[PDB]
Order: sequence, then structure tokens, then C-alpha cells
Amino acid sequence: TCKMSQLERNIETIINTFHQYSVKLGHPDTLNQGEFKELVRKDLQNFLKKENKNEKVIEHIMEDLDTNADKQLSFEEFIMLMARL
Amino acid sequence: CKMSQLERNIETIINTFHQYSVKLGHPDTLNQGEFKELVRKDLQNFLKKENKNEKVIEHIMEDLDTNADKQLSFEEFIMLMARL
Ligand SMILES: [Ca+2]
Ligand SMILES: [Ca+2]
Ligand SMILES: [Ca+2]
Ligand SMILES: [Ca+2]
Repeated sequence: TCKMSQLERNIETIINTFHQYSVKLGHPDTLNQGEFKELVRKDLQNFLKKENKNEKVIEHIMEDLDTNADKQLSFEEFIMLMARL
Repeated sequence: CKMSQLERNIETIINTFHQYSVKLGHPDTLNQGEFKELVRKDLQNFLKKENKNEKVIEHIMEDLDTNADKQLSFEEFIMLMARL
């Protein structure tokens, strides 16, 4: 709504962007390695410019974020990336 | 720099957190007072009904304070997005 603060609008956008990529393949609510690499390469071109230059590094970031090591990133796991920057 | 919409969002969540966390005590964390102010001013819609009861807002924080030190680190705070 118009009443939505900037924090609220930005939270909604992060949620939508996560699901925009997580719905693509496999389970709709999580990012497998390919979905994560695509989000990182297309939408974190700047915040992860260095890392993006070594696929193995991105894979390593995913393993760090994948708390329960089920090879999938849930929303709660993925957002921790924000705190790692 | 052509920051993506995602990077802008993240910048905004980091700036807002820090806008409130620098106000009292430790600059890097939100205490109960800073958290209440952040919710009162910037989560008026997402937490409209809860904002009517500051005891509810205090419970929300206890819930987010994983290591129970009465301070919310950025990592603890952002989990709120998951509770929506
Ligand atoms: Ca998926
Ligand atoms: Ca996982
Ligand atoms: Ca503080
Ligand atoms: Ca804490």
C-alpha cells in the first residue's frame, strides 16, 4: 500500500525475489545450487563481484549458508547472506 | 554502478537497522528500546495490530534474541522477515 514504509516495501521485494528464483526448479520454496548461482550472478553482480568470478567460491558460499546441509537454501538460510556481506 | 533491485533492498535493510541500532548502548545491536522504535515507525503495516501492545513487541524481540543477551544483532533481527 501507499502506507507501506520503505523497510516494508524492501522486505516484500526481497521475499518476492527469493521466490522468483526458488520456484524455477526442484522444490518451489528453496534454492538448489543452480537457482542460487543464477540469483547471485544476475542480482548480486556488485555485492558479490569478486566471488562471482570463481564458481567454486559461490558454491562455497552456498555450503556456508546451507545450515542443515540438505543442498537447498530455504529463505531463512538465504537471508543470512545479507549479514555476511 | 547499476545496483540491482535486490542489492538496493539489502542496502535499505542494513541502513534501517543501523539507523536504530546506533541510538543507544552498543552501536551494532538493537536493544529493546531501539527495536520498539524501529517497529513503531517502520513496521506500522506489517505489525499494525502488534504495535498496539508493547508487551507483544517485547515478546517478538525475546523470540528473535537467539542467544538471549537482550540485544538483537543484524543476523537475529533479519529473521523477522522469515516470521512474516
Ligand atoms: Ca527450487
Ligand atoms: Ca538447507
Ligand atoms: Ca544499540
Ligand atoms: Ca542477541
